[PDB]
Amino acid sequence: HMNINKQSPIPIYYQIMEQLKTQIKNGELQPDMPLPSEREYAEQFGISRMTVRQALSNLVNEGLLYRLKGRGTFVSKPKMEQALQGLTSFTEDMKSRGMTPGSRLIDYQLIDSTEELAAILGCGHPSSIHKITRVRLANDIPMAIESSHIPFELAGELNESHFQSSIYDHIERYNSIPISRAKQELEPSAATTEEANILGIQKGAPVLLIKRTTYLQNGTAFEHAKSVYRGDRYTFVHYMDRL
Amino acid sequence: HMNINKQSPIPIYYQIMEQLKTQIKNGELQPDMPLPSEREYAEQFGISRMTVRQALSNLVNEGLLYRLKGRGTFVSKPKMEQALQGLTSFTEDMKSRGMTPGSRLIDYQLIDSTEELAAILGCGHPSSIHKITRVRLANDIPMAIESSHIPFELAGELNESHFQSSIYDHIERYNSIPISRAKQELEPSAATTEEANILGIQKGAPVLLIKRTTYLQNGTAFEHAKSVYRGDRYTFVHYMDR
Ligand SMILES: N[C@@H]1[C@@H](O)[C@H](O)[C@@H](COP(=O)(O)O)O[C@@H]1O
Ligand SMILES: N[C@@H]1[C@@H](O)[C@H](O)[C@@H](COP(=O)(O)O)O[C@@H]1O
Repeated sequence: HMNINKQSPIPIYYQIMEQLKTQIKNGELQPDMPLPSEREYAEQFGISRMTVRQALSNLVNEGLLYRLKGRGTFVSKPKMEQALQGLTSFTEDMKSRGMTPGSRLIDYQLIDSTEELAAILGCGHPSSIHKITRVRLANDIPMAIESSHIPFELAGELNESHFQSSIYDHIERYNSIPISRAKQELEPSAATTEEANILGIQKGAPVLLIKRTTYLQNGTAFEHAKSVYRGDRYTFVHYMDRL
Repeated sequence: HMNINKQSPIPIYYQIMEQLKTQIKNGELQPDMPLPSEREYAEQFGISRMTVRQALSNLVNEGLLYRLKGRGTFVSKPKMEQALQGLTSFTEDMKSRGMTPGSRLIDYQLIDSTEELAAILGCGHPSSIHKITRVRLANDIPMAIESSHIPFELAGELNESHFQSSIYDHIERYNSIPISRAKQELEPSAATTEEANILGIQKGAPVLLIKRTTYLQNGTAFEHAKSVYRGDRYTFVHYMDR
């Protein structure tokens, strides 16, 4: 199934870890069928069982796999439940679940309003708009890519210390008005080459494409954001009623 | 670029229609850009413009393309906005959009409860559970595949006429109580070969996978459902507050 090249300078255990990772990334491994045994892998490739064991144990310690006594070794399927109706920040979302939020700046641009953005935000035109594009990390694992358009006057000058923490925190502080309401539009999608590369997932893997338009308590729109969320680590939850 | 085969029994305009359809299907030509002109198509394939015009006009009449004056012909992107917070039936969703809801039965089985299903539904074990798997149609265009699990006692015996109609309407009538509340779980997915073939979309095309547990006004769960919705024809909407 996988491919081991003994002539390569990459150690065999490392090859196994990487190829199993690539297999989980590619969907090639069912999540609750057991992995091939140490024996099966070792015989298949003509390598030591201890080499196989080294790889599998490392993967367990990285949480990508888990052992069930008497049943074998299984692919981990960690998925966070994300509530759709509570208006929150990524930073709030992560801290609530005891994980450390982070960000890496993909791109920052101050841009001229378009008439389309101006219609969405109800902001001036012509005006200047922050365009803040970040990958959002949970314990240094990329979870999403978000591109947030915010009218300049609702945020003022921004620097790397804003980008590396919570934009919503800054928005409330800077405007002295809390964040109160949003509208979101959800669409399933396949990760583009670039999205996959930044997210560490396979090209074309399932992502949820989300557009959010977010409002201050005085009813001013301060954000129009377009984001892609990793399908493989998220479950989006909401409720419904007749009203 | 398309592949026109003039030795084929299939008429050229029909090829153009089908290959354009396939191209839209496979997301191969941008929805914001205008198609190549009548002339460009004709000159590329060494065919008559009138053949091209026949194919494009047909596709306009089918609503797959549209003509913007002076700018060109464009790929239509019919989106239907689906509100996530309002508990409704497919039948209700369509009617309120002035469209005709239909269903095609994929499979019906009356099945034994499992400890897993009984936990979800709070139903009896062992008991019988309806398992109703249908294609849901909007004016004869497939929109979703749904597999609904419903405890026998909350629905009684069902036949093909129930399947072709609204299950939710039956449920409220049978139980003399309104359908009141639900929890849904959402995740994006790629359409399986089977899901794609039934939905008329490309293998691997984006779909929304949705699990619904649905409750009657008295707190009784009556449905556990697993569905896939075509990503291309839906926009799911909800609101948020603090
Ligand atoms: N999907 C939203 C984004 O639309 C928003 O821009 C972000 C701000 O998060 P933070 O305040 O941590 O910068 O929160 C969520 O993730
Ligand atoms: N997603 C829901 C399904 O979970 C539900 O089973 C169906 C019933 O629709 P109907 O009453 O038309 O049969 O409505 C929607 O489509």
